[PDB]
Amino acid sequence: RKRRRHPS
Amino acid sequence: EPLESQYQVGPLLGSSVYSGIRVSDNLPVAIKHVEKDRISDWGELPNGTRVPMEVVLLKKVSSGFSGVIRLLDWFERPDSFVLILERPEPVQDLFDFITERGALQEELARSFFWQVLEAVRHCHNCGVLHRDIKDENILIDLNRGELKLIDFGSGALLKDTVYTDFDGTRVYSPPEWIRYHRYHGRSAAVWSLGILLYDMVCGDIPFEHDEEIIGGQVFFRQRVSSECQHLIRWCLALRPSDRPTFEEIQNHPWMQDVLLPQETAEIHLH
Ligand SMILES: NCCCNC(=O)c1ccc(-c2cccc3sc(C(=O)O)cc23)s1
Repeated sequence: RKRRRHPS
Repeated sequence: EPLESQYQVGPLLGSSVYSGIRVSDNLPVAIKHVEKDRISDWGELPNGTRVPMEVVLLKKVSSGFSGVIRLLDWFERPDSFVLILERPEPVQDLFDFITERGALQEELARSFFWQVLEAVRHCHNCGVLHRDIKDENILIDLNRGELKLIDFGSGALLKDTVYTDFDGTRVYSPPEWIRYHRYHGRSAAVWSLGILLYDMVCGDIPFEHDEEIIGGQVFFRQRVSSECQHLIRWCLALRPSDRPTFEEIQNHPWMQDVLLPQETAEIHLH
């Protein structure tokens, strides 16, 4: 449960 | 007319995008650099000039409706293209805003989601499919309470036929993409808008892994109204044809009595 950015 | 004279270049923002200012009137701009060697999709302008699809897509949506960051100018260089974009200040991206605020009040989420819906309808009406709708690709103008879409670099011309390529964010991509490497534009957009709405009212996206995406199970970690849970589950229907239209989303009972952008700023941002 770590909120994180996700690459595109 | 050289780029180096028309604009004053400040510090980085992320990546390769720089803060900048247009000299002819001190307008805040963003200056985005793209390496020619990293571009996959190339369009043509009327001129015939071979450009990145991103420039083609930005020109089609930059018509004056303010729900998209507008391309103000662009330039070609030997190994790169340079995009001049508008820069609201003060500004925060929706990813950082949700990270700091946690789960949003439904009233705020309703205003934000509504504006994203109007912006995506705008793109569709202009023949553009964004293909990377997520909190990271949404800027909040904190004084005006206006949301603005950014990064059309995974974008495409909107078609009614099947897509078999995708360079967008995997955790916002629909089950049909995970399973079959196929999707239709509208139906995939509605899936990603389901992920975004969950993100807003629960404080993070619902799915991290392929199994969860194809699983067809949405657990609420946060108190969310029955009407909001119903809309989210409808956008996250496993069968594309079971997903709502943009019309059905905006006619949904949860979507009624939306705040104006200024109201939203006064109550929630100022
Ligand atoms: N080439 C691969 C990299 C892809 N990156 C992009 O497309 C962009 C990154 C952010 C953009 C942006 C655009 C306009 C204004 C502002 S202000 C602001 C902020 O974070 O504060 C950022 C922006 S566009």
